[PDB]
Amino acid sequence: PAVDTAEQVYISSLALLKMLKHGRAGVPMEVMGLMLGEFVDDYTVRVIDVFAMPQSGTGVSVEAVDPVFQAKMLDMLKQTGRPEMVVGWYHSHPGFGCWLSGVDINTQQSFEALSERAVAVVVDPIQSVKGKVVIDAFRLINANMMVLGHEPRQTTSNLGHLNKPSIQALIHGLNRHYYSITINYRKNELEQKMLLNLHKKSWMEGLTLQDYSEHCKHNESVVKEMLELAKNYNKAVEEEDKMTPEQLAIKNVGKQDPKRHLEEHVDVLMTSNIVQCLAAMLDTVVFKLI
Amino acid sequence: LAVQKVVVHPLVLLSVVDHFNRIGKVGNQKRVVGVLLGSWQKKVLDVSNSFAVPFDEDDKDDSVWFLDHDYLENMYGMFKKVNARERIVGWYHTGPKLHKNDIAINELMKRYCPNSVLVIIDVKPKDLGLPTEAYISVEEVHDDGTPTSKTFEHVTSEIGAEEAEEVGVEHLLRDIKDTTVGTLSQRITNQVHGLKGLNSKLLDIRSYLEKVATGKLPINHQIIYQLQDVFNLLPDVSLQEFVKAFYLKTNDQMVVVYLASLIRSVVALHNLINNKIANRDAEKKE
Amino acid sequence: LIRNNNTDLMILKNTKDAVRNSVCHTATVIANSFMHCGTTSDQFLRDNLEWLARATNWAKFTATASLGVIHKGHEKEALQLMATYLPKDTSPGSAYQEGGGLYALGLIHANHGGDIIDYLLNQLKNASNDIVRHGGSLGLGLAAMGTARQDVYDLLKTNLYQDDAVTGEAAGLALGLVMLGSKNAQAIEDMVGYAQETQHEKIL
Amino acid sequence: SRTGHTHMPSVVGVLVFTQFWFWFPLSHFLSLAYTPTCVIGLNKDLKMPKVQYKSNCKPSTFAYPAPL
Ligand SMILES: [Zn+2]
Repeated sequence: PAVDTAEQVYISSLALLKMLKHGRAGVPMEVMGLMLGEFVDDYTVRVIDVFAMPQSGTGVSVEAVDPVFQAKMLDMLKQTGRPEMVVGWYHSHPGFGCWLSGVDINTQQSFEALSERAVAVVVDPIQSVKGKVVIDAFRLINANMMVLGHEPRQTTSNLGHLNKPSIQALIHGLNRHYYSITINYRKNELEQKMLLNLHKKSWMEGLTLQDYSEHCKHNESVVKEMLELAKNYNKAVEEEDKMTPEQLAIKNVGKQDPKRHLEEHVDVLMTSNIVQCLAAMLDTVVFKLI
Repeated sequence: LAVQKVVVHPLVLLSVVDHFNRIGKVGNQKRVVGVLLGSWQKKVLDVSNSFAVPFDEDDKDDSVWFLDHDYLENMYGMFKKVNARERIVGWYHTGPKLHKNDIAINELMKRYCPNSVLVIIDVKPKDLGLPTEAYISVEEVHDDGTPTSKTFEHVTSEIGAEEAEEVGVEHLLRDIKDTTVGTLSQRITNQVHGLKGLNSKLLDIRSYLEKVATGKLPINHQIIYQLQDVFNLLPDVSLQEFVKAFYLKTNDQMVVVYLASLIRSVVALHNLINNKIANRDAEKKE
Repeated sequence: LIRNNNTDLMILKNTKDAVRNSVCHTATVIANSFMHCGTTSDQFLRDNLEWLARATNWAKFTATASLGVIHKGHEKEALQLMATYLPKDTSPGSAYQEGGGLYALGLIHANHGGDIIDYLLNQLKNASNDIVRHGGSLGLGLAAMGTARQDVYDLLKTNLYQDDAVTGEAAGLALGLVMLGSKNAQAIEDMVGYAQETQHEKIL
Repeated sequence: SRTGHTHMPSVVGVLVFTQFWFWFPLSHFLSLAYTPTCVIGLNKDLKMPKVQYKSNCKPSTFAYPAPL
């Protein structure tokens, strides 16, 4: 019954946000927590939720799991409609990629002793950027089976070889002491719409007009800037007339480009003035005394 | 007041949605109630986490309702162990509007946080408004001689995210969110949304006035006071001085727009020059 | 095909010597099936039995199934041929071999299971292991392509409704195969409604 | 097919073979798409006579690759 490389770990939006927030808060500690979910089948590991375990003390490493805290949290979460078993643990790697150290391997051995299909999730809150979170899921490779000449898991599909392993993970024992499970995300329409409200500006400031004194001062300042920018733009055109093609970019290093700044100022003033005029014209119709 | 703005993080929204869904899996419920944890920054609330608490109420009677405050304290301790800087700042519920017993629940919560904030989080995806509506309990001293009671004063609510929380949200909104639209289009869409929101608010006021006129609701004598001020605030855009000032301002902005467009056209001609020269050089060497 | 079987075993031997992974092992098995498809010639499998034994779990399911590709169209005798290849009962890891045998039987009589549909239906009905049911579903669908037989459809729908991922994948594929081009409202409704209810991605 | 008809077993075999991405054994379905390239001469008894057709082209144009 060898594990399949097509196995996937499905992390919910709430779970992902919880681990990202906890990992960023605990930087640079390798703060850990438990992942509640359900082993749907031999190929799916759903992660419905997670909860963070408190840190015993100082030290940038994964501490031992507190059984009392885990039991209390599980028992109390079962009281409010969260009867999901622990499907593994997550812990943070603040900036050195996603992999497992020796301490992480020893910690994951405990979960694998409890549940053979437990998953150790590593999230890098430091290297994660908007639209791309650095995350990975791991499960230990048993030394006895691999040493004798057996693959850790069977490949019955291409699904397990779509993500090229990072060299940082490979150096730290990936595909030698542990293997990576492909991570997919479960997003529903409701949660996506709820998250869409982030940075959603209020209706009041849509019709709100900027202060006209500050608007005029900004317009005058930017136009005075474009004055010098065009004065330099003429010289830039003449210089680029007589300039070799090797200096098209090297000579632009360290010296401001009048064309780029002119474009930026034009875009800024067009947007600001057009928006202000349109908002004033809309307000002259909407808020009228008659 | 003691609260100027309440910032609700996306983690709170996701936790509230998950709590509502997992409780509603039973198939018989109306709303769910939980506790909000956050920090304090000047007079701006920073609601950043939440946890569900057991809660139930009677469908008919509003005075019959049970909230597990011992559960509240125990999970407050458990969360405080994880994050000591996140303290109880109020509570939440997913009921689409307020409830008559919300004041009693806020009184219960006020023991743990004296200036508790109730953030009604509508799970249903409203098209225009924010899912959060923040309120704080105040003692309304009426001038009609009626005895002072406890009411919910509204508080401006905003959705803001931590850096990692924003990173996660953008990862989850990678496909749905369209960032190709320029800033100008974004501002014009903001103006459209403001028009829609103003229309919705005016329609709500009109519906309330319609109910009052037919006697479905009594005359509040305070909403009418506010409405008289609202109608007085409507400016006269037909005044000669205002029209002249508006024309002068529009021309002042239009000359700037003209200068920007002229510079843009010249820069575009320069780009066309460079493109044609590059094409001619490429075809000459080949 | 058998008379003009001008296959080149040198290429197969040359690439078998370069095999170092299970993925390449099953790739070589499938390739050997391809270059000997319809030729009933299992020479490469015969002289490399000890290397073929390296296949484990679903690879076995593939390897046995490769037989059906090699013996495709060998309608003269296939139940006896498969029983010659595969013993009736075996304890250690024989579910994969039995499922692969049923799938290979379906492959031999692809689109022409005139009398093998009955045997495959009986085997699928009298099956307990999920791998055996997966292989039997694949074989039954392969042997009833476009026939739209109601008994096969009912048995395959029951297997699909068992809500097992391994069984469900083959059950859905064979449900589509048996009602190939029938555009029947009942089949579409059943399959789509199940796909909107099942929680196993293999079934989907 | 040679007459222009849509060979349903070929299409089905190719489509399910493309599903080898999710399931390796499904690659065997490609055997369905395998249409033999043959010209079979027959008689009134539906038997196979020793008939030698002529290909009006160089033998190397359409021939098996030379074994290594
Ligand atoms: Zn670690």
